[PDB]
Amino acid sequence: GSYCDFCLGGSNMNKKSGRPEELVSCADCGRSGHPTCLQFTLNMTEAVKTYKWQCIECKSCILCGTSENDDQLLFCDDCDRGYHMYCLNPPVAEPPEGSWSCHLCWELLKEKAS
Amino acid sequence: ARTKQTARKSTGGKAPRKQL
Ligand SMILES: [Zn+2]
Ligand SMILES: [Zn+2]
Ligand SMILES: [Zn+2]
Ligand SMILES: [Zn+2]
Repeated sequence: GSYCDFCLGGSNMNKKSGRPEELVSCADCGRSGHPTCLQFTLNMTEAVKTYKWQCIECKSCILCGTSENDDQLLFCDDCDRGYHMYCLNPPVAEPPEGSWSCHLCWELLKEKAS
Repeated sequence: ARTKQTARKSTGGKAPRKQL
């Protein structure tokens, strides 16, 4: 049943907890991982499960879909998106101190109600 | 703000090299 790319358990067993959890298979390379291990959340988990998810490196800056200066390519926290700090609507200069949120996150933030 | 660089990218792990 595959294994996650961080503890290498499976879609029904974590190696770091010993708890059942469905892995996420990258759509760019095909490697599996526990969203929890992926540092994700449930929204991210679901997101990857509903669309073409990428495992960090496979994660290209959707904004310009290049992933050039990836060393800036921020990491989303609700879906699994990736945006170059210098591509964002309000381009980042330095990795936000708190929990950064991609645009999908924001549009989802509003879409939550109304 | 997990950025895609050395200092971070802890979600870029893909099974440790142990299976030869
Ligand atoms: Zn795991
Ligand atoms: Zn991948
Ligand atoms: Zn970009
Ligand atoms: Zn997001």
